[PDB]
This record gives sequence, C-alpha cells and structure tokens, in this order.
Amino acid sequence: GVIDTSAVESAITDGQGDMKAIGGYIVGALVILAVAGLIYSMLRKA
Amino acid sequence: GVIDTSAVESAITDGQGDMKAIGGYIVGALVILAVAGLIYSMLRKA
Amino acid sequence: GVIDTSAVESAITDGQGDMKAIGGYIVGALVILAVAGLIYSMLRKA
Amino acid sequence: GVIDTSAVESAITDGQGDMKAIGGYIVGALVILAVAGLIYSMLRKA
Amino acid sequence: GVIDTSAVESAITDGQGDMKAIGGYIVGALVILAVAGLIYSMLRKA
Amino acid sequence: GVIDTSAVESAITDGQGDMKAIGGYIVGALVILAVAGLIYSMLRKA
Amino acid sequence: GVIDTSAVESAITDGQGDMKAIGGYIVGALVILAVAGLIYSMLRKA
Amino acid sequence: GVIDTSAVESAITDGQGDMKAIGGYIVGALVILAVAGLIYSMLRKA
Amino acid sequence: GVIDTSAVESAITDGQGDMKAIGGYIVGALVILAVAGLIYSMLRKA
Amino acid sequence: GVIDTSAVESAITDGQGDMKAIGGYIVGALVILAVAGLIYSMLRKA
Amino acid sequence: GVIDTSAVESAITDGQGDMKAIGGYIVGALVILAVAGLIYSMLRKA
Amino acid sequence: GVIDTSAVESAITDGQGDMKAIGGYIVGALVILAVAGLIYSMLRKA
Amino acid sequence: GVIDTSAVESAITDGQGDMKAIGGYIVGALVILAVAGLIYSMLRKA
Amino acid sequence: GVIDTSAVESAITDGQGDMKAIGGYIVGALVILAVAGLIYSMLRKA
Amino acid sequence: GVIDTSAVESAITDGQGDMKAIGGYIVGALVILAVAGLIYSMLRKA
Amino acid sequence: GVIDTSAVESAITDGQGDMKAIGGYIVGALVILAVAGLIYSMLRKA
Amino acid sequence: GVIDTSAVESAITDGQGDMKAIGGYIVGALVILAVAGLIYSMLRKA
Amino acid sequence: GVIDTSAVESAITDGQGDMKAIGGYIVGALVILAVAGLIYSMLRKA
Amino acid sequence: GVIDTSAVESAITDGQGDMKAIGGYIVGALVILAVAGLIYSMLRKA
Amino acid sequence: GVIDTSAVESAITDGQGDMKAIGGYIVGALVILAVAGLIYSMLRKA
Amino acid sequence: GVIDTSAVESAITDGQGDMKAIGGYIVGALVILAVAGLIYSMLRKA
Amino acid sequence: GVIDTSAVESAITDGQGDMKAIGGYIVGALVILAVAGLIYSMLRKA
Amino acid sequence: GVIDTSAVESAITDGQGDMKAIGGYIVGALVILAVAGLIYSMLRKA
Amino acid sequence: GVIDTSAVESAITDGQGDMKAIGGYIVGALVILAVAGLIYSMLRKA
Amino acid sequence: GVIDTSAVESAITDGQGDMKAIGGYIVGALVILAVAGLIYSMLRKA
Amino acid sequence: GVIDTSAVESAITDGQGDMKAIGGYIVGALVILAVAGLIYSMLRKA
Amino acid sequence: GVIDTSAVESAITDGQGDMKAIGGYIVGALVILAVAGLIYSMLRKA
Amino acid sequence: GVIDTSAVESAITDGQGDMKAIGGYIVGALVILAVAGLIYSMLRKA
Amino acid sequence: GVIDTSAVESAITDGQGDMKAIGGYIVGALVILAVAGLIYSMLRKA
Amino acid sequence: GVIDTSAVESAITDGQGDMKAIGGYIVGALVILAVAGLIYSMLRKA
Amino acid sequence: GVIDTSAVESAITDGQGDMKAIGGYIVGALVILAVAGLIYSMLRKA
Amino acid sequence: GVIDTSAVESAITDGQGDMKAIGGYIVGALVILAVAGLIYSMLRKA
Amino acid sequence: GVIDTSAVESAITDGQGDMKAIGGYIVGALVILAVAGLIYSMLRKA
Amino acid sequence: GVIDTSAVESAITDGQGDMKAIGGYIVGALVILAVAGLIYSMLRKA
Amino acid sequence: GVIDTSAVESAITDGQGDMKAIGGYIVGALVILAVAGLIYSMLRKA
Repeated sequence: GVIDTSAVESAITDGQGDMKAIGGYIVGALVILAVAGLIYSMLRKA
Repeated sequence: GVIDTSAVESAITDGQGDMKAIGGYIVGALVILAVAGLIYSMLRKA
Repeated sequence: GVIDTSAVESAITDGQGDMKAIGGYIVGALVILAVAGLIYSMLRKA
Repeated sequence: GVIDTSAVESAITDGQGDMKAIGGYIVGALVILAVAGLIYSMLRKA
Repeated sequence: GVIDTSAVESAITDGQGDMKAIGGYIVGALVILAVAGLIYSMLRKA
Repeated sequence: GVIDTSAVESAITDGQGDMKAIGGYIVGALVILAVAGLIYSMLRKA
Repeated sequence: GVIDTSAVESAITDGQGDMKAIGGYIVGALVILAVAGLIYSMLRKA
Repeated sequence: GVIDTSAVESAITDGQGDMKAIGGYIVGALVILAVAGLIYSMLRKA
Repeated sequence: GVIDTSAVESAITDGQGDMKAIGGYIVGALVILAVAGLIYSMLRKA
Repeated sequence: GVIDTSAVESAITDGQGDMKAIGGYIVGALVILAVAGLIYSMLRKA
Repeated sequence: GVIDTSAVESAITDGQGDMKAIGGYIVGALVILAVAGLIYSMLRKA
Repeated sequence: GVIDTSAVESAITDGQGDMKAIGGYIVGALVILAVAGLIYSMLRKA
Repeated sequence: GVIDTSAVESAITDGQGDMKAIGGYIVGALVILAVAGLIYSMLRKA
Repeated sequence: GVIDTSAVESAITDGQGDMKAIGGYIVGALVILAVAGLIYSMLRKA
Repeated sequence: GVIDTSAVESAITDGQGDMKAIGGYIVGALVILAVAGLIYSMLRKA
Repeated sequence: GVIDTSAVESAITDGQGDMKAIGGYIVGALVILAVAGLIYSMLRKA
Repeated sequence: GVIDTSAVESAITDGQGDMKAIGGYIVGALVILAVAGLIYSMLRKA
Repeated sequence: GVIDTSAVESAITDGQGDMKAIGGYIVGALVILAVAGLIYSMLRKA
Repeated sequence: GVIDTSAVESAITDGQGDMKAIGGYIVGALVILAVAGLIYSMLRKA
Repeated sequence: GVIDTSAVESAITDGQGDMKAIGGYIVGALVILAVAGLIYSMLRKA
Repeated sequence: GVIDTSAVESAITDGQGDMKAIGGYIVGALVILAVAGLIYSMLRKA
Repeated sequence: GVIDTSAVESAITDGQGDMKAIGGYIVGALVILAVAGLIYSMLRKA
Repeated sequence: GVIDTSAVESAITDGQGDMKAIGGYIVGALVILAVAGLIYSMLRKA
Repeated sequence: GVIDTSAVESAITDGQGDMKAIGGYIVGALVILAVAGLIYSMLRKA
Repeated sequence: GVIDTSAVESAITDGQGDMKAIGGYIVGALVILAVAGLIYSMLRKA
Repeated sequence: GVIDTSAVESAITDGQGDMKAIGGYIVGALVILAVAGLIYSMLRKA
Repeated sequence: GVIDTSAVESAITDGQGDMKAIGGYIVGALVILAVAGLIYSMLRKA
Repeated sequence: GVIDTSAVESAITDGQGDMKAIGGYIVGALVILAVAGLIYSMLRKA
Repeated sequence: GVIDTSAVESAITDGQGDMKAIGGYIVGALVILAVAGLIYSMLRKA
Repeated sequence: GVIDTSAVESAITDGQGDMKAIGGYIVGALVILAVAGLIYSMLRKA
Repeated sequence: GVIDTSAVESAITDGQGDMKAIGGYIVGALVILAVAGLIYSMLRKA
Repeated sequence: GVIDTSAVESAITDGQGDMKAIGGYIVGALVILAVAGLIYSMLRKA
Repeated sequence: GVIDTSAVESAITDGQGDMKAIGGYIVGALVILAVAGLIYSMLRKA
Repeated sequence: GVIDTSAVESAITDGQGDMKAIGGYIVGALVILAVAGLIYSMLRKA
Repeated sequence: GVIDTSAVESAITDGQGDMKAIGGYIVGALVILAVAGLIYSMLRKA
C-alpha cells in the first residue's frame, strides 16, 4: 500500500543512518591500530 | 436482487479496506527484519 | 470483466512503482556498506 | 443451443485476452525484483 | 469483520515489538564478536 | 506473453547497463588503493 | 480435444522459447559481474 | 533503478575522495620515517 | 450399453494420449529452467 | 514419458557441455593472474 | 480393479526408472562444477 | 534498532580503549629493545 | 508470544556471556605468541 | 443456534490457547540453534 | 486437543534436548581446529 | 420423536469423542516430523 | 464406529513408528555430510 | 441384505489391498528423489 | 506401509554409502592442495 | 529421535578424532620447515 | 543456452585481455622501484 | 545412483590428476626464483 | 551450551600450554646462535 | 563517512607528531656516540 | 569494463610518475652522504 | 571418513619427506657461500 | 578440464621463461656493482 | 574483554621484564670483549 | 596522490638540508684532528 | 595436540643439536685465521 | 606478460648503464686520494 | 599513544644517560694508554 | 609432487654449481690484490 | 617464558665464560711478541 | 636435516683445509721480506 511503503523509507533511513555511524565508528579503531603501528616502526628503525 | 447486491460491494469494500491495512501493516514488520539485517552485516564486516 | 481488469494494471503499477523505489532505496544502504568498506582497507594497508 | 454457445467463445476470448495481459503485466514487476537484485550483488561484491 | 481486524494490528504490534528487540539484542553479540576481533589484531601486530 | 517478455530484456539491459558502470567505477577506488600502495614502498625502500 | 491440445504445444513452444531467451539473457549480467570481479583481484594483487 | 544507481557513484566518489586523502596523508608519516632515517646514517658515518 | 462403453475407452485413450504428450512437453521447459540454472552457478563460482 | 525424458539428457549434455567450457575458460584468466604474480616477486626480490 | 492397478506399478517403475537417471545425470554436471572448482584454488594458491 | 545500536558505540569505545592501551604498552618493550641496542654500540665502538 | 520471547534474551545472554569469555580467552594465547615474539628479537639483536 | 455458537468461541480459545504455546515453544529451539550458532563463529574467528 | 498438545511440548523438549547436545558437541571439533591453529602460528613464527 | 432424537446426541458424542482423539493423535505424528526437522537444521548448520 | 476408530490409532502408530525411523535415519546421512565437512576445513587450514 | 453386504467388505479389502501397495510403491520414487538429493549436496559442499 | 518403508533404509544406505565415498574422495584432492602448499613455502624460505 | 542422535556423537567423535590427527600431523611438517630454518641462519651467520 | 554462453567467452576474453594489461603495467612500476634500488646501493658502496 | 556416482570418482581423479600437475609445475618457477636468489647473494658477498 | 563451552577453555589451556613451551623452546636455539656468535667476534678481534 | 574520516587525519597527526619527536630524540643519542667517538681518536693519535 | 580499465593505466602512470621522482630524489641525499664521506677520508689521510 | 583420512597421512609423509630433502639440499648451497666466504678473508688478511 | 589445464602449463612456461631472464638479467647489474667494488679496493690499497 | 585485556599487560610486563634482563646480560659479554680489547693494545704498544 | 607526493620532496629537502650541514660540520672536527696532528710532527722532528 | 607437540621438541633438539655443532665447527676455521695472523706479525716485526 | 617484461630489460639497462657510470666516476675521486697520497710520502721522505 | 610515547623519551634519556657515561669512561683507559705512551718515548730518547 | 620435487634438486645443483664457480672466481681477484700488495711492501722496505 | 629465559643466562654465562678465556689466552701470544721485541732492541743497541 | 648437516662439516673441512694452506703459504713471502731485510742491515752497517 502507498502509505505503508512510505513508512519503509523511514526505517531504511535509520538503517543507513545507523550504518554510516557504526562503520565510520569502527575506523576510529583502525586508525589507532595504524598509528600505533608507525611508532613500532620508528623504534625498530632507530 | 438489485438492492441486495448493492450491499455486496459494501462489505467487499471493507474486505479490501481491511486487507490493504493488514498486509500493509505486516510489511512494517518485514522492514524491521530487513534493517536489523543490514547492521548484522556492518558488524560482520568491520 | 473488462473494466474490472483495467483496474488491475492500476494497482500493479503501484506494485512496480513501490518496488523500484524500495529496492532501489535499499542499495543506498549497500553503498554505505561498500564505501565504509574500502577505507577499512586503506587503513589496514598504510 | 448453437447460437448461445457461440457467445461462449466470445467471453472466453476476453478471459484469455485478460489473462495474457494480467500475467504478462505481473512479470513487469518480477523483472524489477530481479534486476534490483543483481545490483545488490555488485555492491556486495566490490 | 471490522472489530476483529482491529485486534490484528494489536498482535502484529507485538510481532514488530518483539522483533526490534530480539534482532537488536542479537547485535549485542556481534559487537562482542567484532571488538574481541580488533584486539586479536593488535596482538598479531605488535 | 511475447510482448511482455520483450520488455524483460529492456530492464535487464539496464541491469547490465548499471552493473558495468558500478563495478567498473569501484575499480577507480582500487587503483587509488594500489598506487598509494607503491609509494608507501618507495619510501620504505629509500 | 485433439485439435485443442495441439494448440497447447504451440504456446508451450513460446514458453520454452521465451525462457531460453530470458535465462540466457540474465547470464549476460553474471559474466559482467564475474569479469569485473577478476580485475578487482588484479589490483588487490599488484 | 536508474536514479538509485546514480546515487551510487556519488558515495563512491567520496570513497575514492576519502581514500586519496587518507593514504596520501599516511605517506606524510613515512617521509618523516625516511628522512629521520638518513640523519641516523650521517652520524653513524662521521 | 456394451457397444457404447467400448467407445469410452476410445476417447479415454486420447485422454491419456494427450496427457503423456502435454505433461511430457512441459518438462521440455523445466530442463531449460534447470540447465540455464547450472550456468548461473558456474559464473557465481568463477 | 520415456521419449520426453530422453530429450532431458540432451539439454543436460549441453549444460555440462557449456560448463566444462566456461569454468575451464575462467582458469585461462587465473593463470594470467598467477604468472603476472611471480614476476612481481622476481622484481621485489632483485 | 486388480488388473488395472497392476498397470500402475508399471508406469511407476518408469517413473523411478526415469528419475534415478535424470537426477543421477544432473550430478554429472555438479562434479564438473566441483572439479573445475579445485583448480581455481590451485591457481589462487600458487 | 536505535537504542540497540547506541550500545554498539559503547563496546567499540572499549575496543579502541583497550587498543590504545595494548599497542601503546607494547612500545614500552620496543624502547627497551632500542636502548639496550645503543649501548651494544657504544661498547662495539670503544 | 511475549513470555516465549522473554526466554530468548535469556539464552542470548549466555550467548554473549560465552562469547566474551571464549574470545577473551583466546587472546590469552595471542599474548603468549606476542611476548615469546619479542625475546626472539632480543636474541637476534644481541 | 445462539447457545451452540457460544460453545464455538470456547474451543477456539483453546485453539489459540494451544497455538501461542506450541509456536512459542518452538522458538525455544530456534534460539538454541541461534546461540550455538554464534559460538561456532567465535571459534572460526579466533 | 488439550492432552494431545501437552505431548507436543514433550517431544519438543527432546528436540531442544538433542540440539543443545549436537551443536554443543560440534564445537568440541571447532576448538580442536582452533588450537591446532595457534601452534601452526608459533612454528611459522619461530 | 423426542426420545429418538435424544439418542442422536449420544452417537454424536462418540462422533466428537472419536474426533478429538483421531485428530489429536495425528499431531503426535506432526511433532515427530517437526522435531526430526530441527536436527536436520543443526547438522546443516554445524 | 468405536471399534473401527480403535484400528485408526493402530496404523497411525505405524505412521509415527515409520517416521521416527526414516527421519532419524536420514540424519545418519547429514552427519556424514557434516563431519566430512570439518576435515575439508582442517586441510584448507594447514 | 446380509449376504450382499458381506461381499462389500470383500472388494473393500482389495481397495485397501491396492492402496497400501500403490501409495507404498510411490514412496519408492520419493526415496530416489531424496537420496539423489543428498549427493547434490555433497558435491555443492566439496 | 511397513514393507515399503523397509526399502527406504535400503536406498538411504546407498545414500550414506555414496556420500562417505565422494566426500572422502574429495579430500584426496585437498591434501594434494595442502602438501603442494608446504613445498611452495620451503622454496620461499630457502 | 533419541537413538538416532546418539549415533551423531559417534561420527562426530571420529570427526574430532580425525582432526586432532591430521592437524597435529601437519605440524610435523612445520617443525621441519622451522628447524631447517635455523641452520640456514647459522650458516648466514658464520 | 548455446548462443548465450558463446557471449560468455567474449567478455571473459576482455577479462583476460584487461588483466594481462593491468598486471603487466604494474610491473612497469616495480622495475622503477628495483632499478632506483640498485643505485641506492652504488652510492652506499662508494 | 550407484553407476552415476562411480562417474564422480572419475572426474575427481582428473581433478587431483590436474592438480598434482599444476601445483607441482608452479614449483618449477619457485626454484628458479630461489636459485637466482643465491647468486644475488654470492655477488653481494664477494 | 554452557557445559560445552567450559570444555573450550580446557583445550585452549593446552593451546597456550603448548605454546609457551614450543616458543620458549625455540629460544633455546637462538641463544646457541647468539653465543656462538660472540666467540666468532673474539677471534675476529684477537 | 566524511566526518569519521576527518578524525583519521587527527590521529595521524599525532602519529607524525610522535614520530618526528621519537626519531629526532634518538639522534640525540647518536651524536653522543659520534662525539665520544672523535675523542677516542684524539687520544689514539697523540 | 574497457573504459574503466583505461582509467587504470592513467593513475598507474602517476604511480610510476611519482616513483621515479621520489626514489630519484632520495639519491640526491645519498650522494651528499657519499661525497661528505670522501673528504672525511682526505683529512684522516693527510 | 576413516579410510580416506588414513590416505592423508600418506601424502603428508611425502610432504615432510620432500621438505627435509629440499631445505636440507639448500644448505648445501649456503655452506658453499660460507666457506668461499672464509677464504675471501684469508686473502684480505695476508 | 583437461584441455583447459594444458593451456596452464603454457603460460606458466612463460612465467618461468620470463623469470630466468629477469632475475638473471639483474645479476648483470650486481657484477657491475661487485667489480667496480674491487677497484675501489685497489686504490684504497696503493 | 576488559578483564581479558588486563591479563595482557601482565605477560607483556614479563616480556619487558625478560628483555631488560637478557639484553642487559648480553652487554656483560661485550664489555669482556671491549676490555680484553684494550690490553691487546697496550701490548701492541709497548 | 600528486599533492601528497609534492610534500615528500619538501621534507626530503630538509633531509639533504640537514645532512650537508651535519656532515660538513663533522669535518670541522677532523681538521682540528689533522692540524693538531702536524704540530705533533714538528716537535717530534726538531 | 599434546602427543604431536611432543614430537616438536624432538626435532628442535636436533635443530640446536646441529647448531652447536656447525657454529662451533666454524670457529675451528676462525682460529686458523687468527693464529696464522699472529705469525704474519712476528715476521713483520723481526 | 611477454611485451611487459621486455620493457623490464630496458630500465634494467639504464640501471647498469647508470651504475657503471656512477661507480666508475667515484674512482675518479679515489685516485685523487691515492696520488695526493704518494706526494705526502715523498716529502715525509726527503 | 601520547602518554605511551612520553615514556619513550624517558628510557631514551637513560640510553643517552648511560652512553655519555660508558664512552666517557672508556677514554679514562685511552689516556692511560696515551700517557704510558709518552714515557716509553722519554726513555727511548735519553 | 614427487617427480616435481626431483626437478628441484636439479636447478639447485646449478645453483651450487654456479656458486662454487663465481665465488671461487672472485678470489682470483683477491690474490691479485694480495700479491700486488706484498711488492708495495718490498719497495717501501728497500 | 620465564623458565625458558632463565636458561638464556646460562648459555650466556658460557659465552662470557669462554670469552674471558679465549681473549685472555690470545694475550699470552702478544706478550711473547712484545718481549721477543725488546731483545731485538737490546741487540740493535749494543 | 641430520644427513644434510653432516655434509656441512665436510666442506668446512676444506674451508679450514684451504686456509691453513693459503695463510701458511703467504708467510713464505713474509720471510723472504724479512731475511732480505737483515742483509739490507748488514750492508748499512759495514
């Protein structure tokens, strides 16, 4: 039904709305991994 | 009878009137299924 | 009946009309998944 | 009666005439389902 | 029947009401999977 | 129905038409990954 | 009836006639998926 | 859907748009590693 | 009547005679479905 | 029906006949991947 | 009728007689899928 | 679900919260490696 | 059913309850890997 | 009859009364399936 | 029937009773996989 | 006749008396189907 | 009839009696599938 | 008539006598379907 | 039927009888993959 | 079925019974890799 | 379908046709890495 | 089917038959890598 | 399952129990390398 | 995500911010090595 | 896709285009090291 | 399968059987490197 | 497929065919390094 | 997990705890080298 | 990335910019060594 | 596996067992270098 | 790829082409060192 | 991590703190060499 | 594979076969250095 | 591991234990050089 | 490998076997230097 389907987009908004958030928030943790990684290499080096 | 049959359309209106509603309302539940489904995949991912 | 069946195409239009929309709108969420996915790989990388 | 039965074929023509139409028109909606389906898979993929 | 169908929405509310809950509650477990997963990678790393 | 099925190829054209595009467009991002990757190695090197 | 059933094979010819076409035409889209897939792997590689 | 897929390129632009940035920005750190590395060698030397 | 019933077997022969044909002829279409189906899987695969 | 089923093997022959071909032909592309891969390693090496 | 039912087993023999054949013959195609599948993995590997 | 996803950030906080710690704590050990390394070189020297 | 679904959370508690445990307990083994790894490097060094 | 039909609701109460029970009780078994399922994934993981 | 349905729970008990067992017992095999897996990594390492 | 009809209820009691039994007893067999069904799924799973 | 219906339970006993057997016996084959499945994974692994 | 009705049981014996046979004999064909079905799954698997 | 079902176990024996064989025989190929894999690593090594 | 499921543990015993063996036996080969590896380093050294 | 599958080889030609190119073209960059690498060593040397 | 499955081993023979070959043949290339590698070290040396 | 997971820790104990051992035991060999290394330097020296 | 990636540069700033520091600070120690080295040579000399 | 892959060469041009530059530019620094090195030796000498 | 897995050890024997050989045989070449290395030092010396 | 795999050896020939060449050709450059190296030592000497 | 990660620091303490020890203990041997070295020079001298 | 790499030259300028300085500045100390050295010889002389 | 890992120590014994030997045996050659070196100095001297 | 590898020799020509030059050109500076060295000795002498 | 890196400077302080000490302390021994050296020359002289 | 590995020894023979040659041939040049060195000392002497 | 590292000190004791010995024992030979040197000077003298 | 390492001692025998020879043979030339040196002094003398 028309009205019914409108409500679909709605929750699907949240869907994408929650996803840009979660996935983006995971990167916060990969950077930490990454940087902590370049120091490991400065010490190995000098 | 003419009059009698008119009354048919009437309840059949409800019929369709109740159906667009119920079936449409079930989708409300399939979207929840669907979205809760894409998050499961963001986590699996990151 | 002829007239009656015409009305069929009508709601079936909505049907397809609602479907190109919903399914297309779901992709909006798969791209988010996808892109958030390539960054995960730039960090893993550098 | 002969004449009477001729009139049968007539409405039965419509019958088939309305059916090739409706059923064929439903496919219009299954293709949409199908294609929207292969994109879902390009994104999952890349 | 009108009254009868009203009662439909009701239990269907629970339906969606129980689903947002369960599915959402499962994620609680995927995050645990996910995080326990990034540590595995800090150790592999350093 | 014949006519009906013709319309199938049509949307399936888009299907492939959208796919060569999307998937091809994703590579645009893998090259960036790749090249940014060879520099990382020139620096590691010298 | 004999004559009547002959006409069956006829439309069933179309049936198979439309199916070898559609299904075969879908593959056109899976190859695109496939090939676009091996490049993704050349870049990942080098 | 056509319109829907257009929106794909969009976020994929960001994808590549964020990647040239991040990966390029990581090099900023590898050069520091590199140069700090040639001095270590001037001192070892003289 | 004896003679009358003999004529029964006759048309019933056609009956079975038309049925082995039609049903057998439908399979012609299920194989097409089936095979077109295994290719879909070779591509998914490689 | 006997005759009808014979025709099954036929198209199923093609099925396997097309599959040994496609899948075998995909390998043609994996070898290219593979070899181009060992050179990458001779250069990394010397 | 006794005699009549005997004739049942007969065609049902074919039934099973055609089925062990068809289904068994389909496997011929799944093995091809399978083996072509392990090579894909030797190349990925070396 | 909204509420459910909030709880995601939470554990992901720990994730990053545990990672800055572990990885940072590993460096404590690389410095020891490093310094113990420069003495080795003072003795080699004088 | 309401009551029935309550019992869901319960076992799902265990689920997460067993997972934080197992995954956390695996790390116990990655640290051993890690540390035994830094000694290998002190010896290589001196 | 009025009285007679009253007795209908009665057994239909049981009907629903037995169904919320059985179906709800089946879930007890799907959760077990589900949870036993997330552990399988913690081990695959670490 | 009331009595009849009681007997349902019974076998459904076994159902869950057999499932916690089987699935739990499969893990016994995934741990073996897992541990045998960390040794592979100690050797690769030293 | 009054007396005569009384005897009706009697056998109709058996009727319902035999039916709650038979139908209830058939379920005994559907549960077996059902449970044997969830195990099939634990194995498919692990 | 009373006596007649008793005989019902009888064959229905067989029914369930044959079903616990068949379905249970099928599992014998799913375990084989399952186990042969974990070895495939030990080899993939080491 | 008494004698006449005795003869009823007789042919009804055949009835059941032919039915246990036919229906039982059909299963012969469902097993073939079933088993040919588990192999399809061993190949899909390995 | 009793006799009929006995014949079930029979073909199901083959089923499992063919499966232990096929799946076991596939491993023959995974070992080859595996071993050819450890040599690749002796050469990479020395 | 109870009895049927008992037989599950049985083959699953083999499963784990074959796995501790295979995986353990692979290590036999990684040690060879490892040791042959430390000699390579004594020679490089002296 | 025969014709349909022919078209497969076609795009798969491109696939390999694009891959020999890309991968080969990446080497162009590894040689640059390599040579720029031997000069670094002539200077270190003299 | 028995006969059908025999044919399985057959192609699986090729499978392993082609794999010992390919993988073994790849080593031919790793030795070249390896040896060309020890000369690089004689020159570096003297 | 609770009990089942307890058994996890168990084998994971061995895991770590075997790892502290192996990795620690490898060092036994690196010291030999190391010391044999300082003598090489006393002789070079005097 | 845009916002998310901004935060990347941030920690990567620290990364480089910590590296110019550490590596630069190590030189402080190489100069000490160096100078203490030229005195050793004045004494050797006079 | 053809067009898409063309764009690959493009960025890969930059890749090599940036690499000949960087690596070549590093040498600028090794010469400085080198020459400053021969003077150190003229003074040591006279 | 039991028998099937026995055959595993077999090829894994070769695996280790080929590895002790290859790796051991490589040392033959490192000794040559080594000795040719001590002469270089006798000449440098006298 | 047999034919398909033959074509594997082919490109793998090139692989080794290109590798003996490249790696061998790199040595051409290490000798130059080496010899230019012994002159440096004749001058240092006299 | 929080608790789990605490245990990380612990073994990492040992790690550093064992390293300051080993590396420091190696110096004990470099001093011996060093001093035994200055006497060699007093004798060369007088 | 183009812009990113430009920034490389920059810090590499410093690199060479700091090196001509340091190494040149060390000579300041070798001259002192040298001259203080010729006086030692005038006194030895007269 | 316990037993499996025991066998590890074994070959690792050889490892160290072969290393004390080789490295120790190399010294045999450094002494020759050394002594032949002190005579060179007696002659230079007298 | 054949063509691609040809281009390898090319840049490797430069490699050697630049090396004979640089290294040879460094000698120009060692002779200056050398000769300026023999005069130092004529003066010391007379 | 910021805090973590601070701790770096700390131990690096010791590093330099131990080095100025050791190297400076070695000179104590070179002076002894030196002076004991000028007396040798007063006696040679008178 | 057995046969495949035999071919390993072969090229490894060349490896050692080329190495005894090259390294031995380099000595030819160190002797020249050496002898030309003793004459330098006869002239210095007389 | 704690225990494992203890064993390190042990062999390192030998290390220093063998070094004080060897180096000290070499001096035995430098004194001989030295004294035999002062006699050469008594004879030159008288 | 045991056997493999035995072969080590072998070539190392030559190593020492060639060294006692070469170095000893060089002395032959230092004596000539030495004696030719004492005559120079008899003539200077008388």
